[PDB]
Amino acid sequence: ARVKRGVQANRRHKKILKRAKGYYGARSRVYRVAVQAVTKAGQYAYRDRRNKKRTFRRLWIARINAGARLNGLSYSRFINGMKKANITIDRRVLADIAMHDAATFGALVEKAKAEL
Amino acid sequence: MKTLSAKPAEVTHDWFVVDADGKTLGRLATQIASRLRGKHKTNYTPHVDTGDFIVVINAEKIAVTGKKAQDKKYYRHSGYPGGIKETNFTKLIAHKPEDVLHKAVKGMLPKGPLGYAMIKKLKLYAGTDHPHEAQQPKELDI
Amino acid sequence: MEVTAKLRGAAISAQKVRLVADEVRGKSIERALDILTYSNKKGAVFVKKCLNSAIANAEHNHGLDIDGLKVATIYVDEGITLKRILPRAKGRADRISKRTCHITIKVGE
Amino acid sequence: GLRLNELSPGVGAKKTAQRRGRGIGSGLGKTGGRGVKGQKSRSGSSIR
Amino acid sequence: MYAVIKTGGKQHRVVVDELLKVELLKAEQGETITFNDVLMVVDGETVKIGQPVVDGASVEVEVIEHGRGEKIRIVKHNRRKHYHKEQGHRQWYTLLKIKAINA
RNA sequence: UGAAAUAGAACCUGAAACCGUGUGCGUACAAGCAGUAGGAGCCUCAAUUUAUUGGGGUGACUGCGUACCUUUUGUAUAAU
RNA sequence: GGCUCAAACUAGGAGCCGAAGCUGCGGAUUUGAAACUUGUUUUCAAGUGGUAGGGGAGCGUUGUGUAAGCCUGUGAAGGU
Ligand SMILES: [Mg+2]
Repeated sequence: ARVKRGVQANRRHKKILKRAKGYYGARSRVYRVAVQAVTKAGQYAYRDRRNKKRTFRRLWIARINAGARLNGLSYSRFINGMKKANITIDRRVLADIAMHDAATFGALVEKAKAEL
Repeated sequence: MKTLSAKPAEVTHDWFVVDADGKTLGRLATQIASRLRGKHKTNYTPHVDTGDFIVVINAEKIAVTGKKAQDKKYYRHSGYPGGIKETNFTKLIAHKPEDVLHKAVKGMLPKGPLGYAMIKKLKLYAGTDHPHEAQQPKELDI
Repeated sequence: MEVTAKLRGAAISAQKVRLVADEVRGKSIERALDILTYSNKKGAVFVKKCLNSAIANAEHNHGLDIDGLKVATIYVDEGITLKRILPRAKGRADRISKRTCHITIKVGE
Repeated sequence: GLRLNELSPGVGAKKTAQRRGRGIGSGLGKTGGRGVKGQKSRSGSSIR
Repeated sequence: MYAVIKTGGKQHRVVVDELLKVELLKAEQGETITFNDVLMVVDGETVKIGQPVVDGASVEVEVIEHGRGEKIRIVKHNRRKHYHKEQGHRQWYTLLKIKAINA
């Protein structure tokens, strides 16, 4: 019962080369190089699923700091004032309000500043 | 709901004048660098230049504390063997006075293409006058 | 429409014929024929022969006016390689590739 | 008395054999359970 | 008119008739959910900030469907350690349409 | 002629490496395993009472990020 | 970078940032425990980094039977 490897080997290599579409040079063309580039891409993507949650909180905090300093407060006093006022609005939503609704963010700063 | 970026075409860059007369070099440079990067704006996105145009006058009258006028040294290498040159704060301010504040701010900016773009907005002039009255820059104490 | 001539198997490297092809691509038939008749490159005799054949095809098999024709598309492909042995010093041998090329020319309005 | 198509040996009757050196996921790839390069990892090795 | 609501351990600023993907809910398709723990209602120039919730305010949504998201390949690799492992993932979501915001 | 001629004699099918041509986007002030997470702009299909979404191509700009195997106490290793 | 009543040091205080830790939300899985009880159902508790290595469950491929079946020129295999 002799088994030829041609058809399965072909479809196996085509899966990897398909995942390597758009890569430079040998990285999208030749299997020995494509298979390393796909594995490294998956490794980076796994690490960056974690890191993106850090990067976006970084961004929200920056925008909230700018919004609060426009209203006369720093981030570390504004967040303390929210926690003292029992306001549960998350940083994602607070940054959205600071960016797209300046009067509402002014009202939130007023509440935090009255709490201090 | 998604967190949005500032969309470069929708960003406007405002013009401000800073009088450097008698201010501390590093303490003024931190504020200028923040303004150039756009950190005071609530649409701040790290990959978009949302900063302002800072025009600085009296750049030669910037101040340093301690003995830093005579003891702060600026080095450079020319690319040739033994080609390490050193100047002073005092001599640099005599020779090319805008270099002192330019160096302070350039070190405090991001070190990449967007950093190069955002230091273009720094306009330094030794003396009381600047040529940008057509841009109507507002006075910014900072 | 576009009328084709093929010159499969010219005894020359396609890398050499490509420099000739790049200069006649897109030009009118007259300008391209001028370039080919006054080039000093061997690949130009092949490109000129294939272009002349394509013009004759467009005039005889399709009844086109060769006054409005142009080199609509041209490319050179690698042909079959003849493999030869080159002796070197110290009893060592090298392989020699005697490359050939295929020239495809399409002329059209 | 069923079909030839639907007789089964029953659970526990059959075990699949181990094949050494068929990749990482099998748990027996590369060295095939022999560990690293000593006398025991070599081909005609025994326990004398 | 917009409100800040909670679903799935996350917060959402929402407006009326908006289609929102949230973590999977144990709620039948087409049914209406009422959220009575809204954090803020801004219906113009009037801002009601809850401490922590805006009492009386409520957001009614309706469940459009429950779906699975885009497949993610999770790739783990320890170099020189004869170790590799891949895994697939599709995250469940429920899609809500915000039907009403009552301040 | 033939059902078929990119079945035309190097002739069934006709993969990949490799090498062309065409179209779209990017790219000539910027430093590194070439991806990844984001992300503007453009191009193209569809809807949609009409520049908004959805799919596809490209990827300015930002963060992070020194291949794989083997062998090792330990390798981006300038070790195999 | 730059810093001098500091952006240094000493002694205190209050805020905040900060990890794949903890919590929240959704999903999977190992073991054990309870009950329509060989996945029939729901739960609960503790778990789920991993080389050498041990244990468990499967995918595909060629061939034999099932098969004088079933599919297939109204298009098989292979290719893309
Ligand atoms: Mg053939």
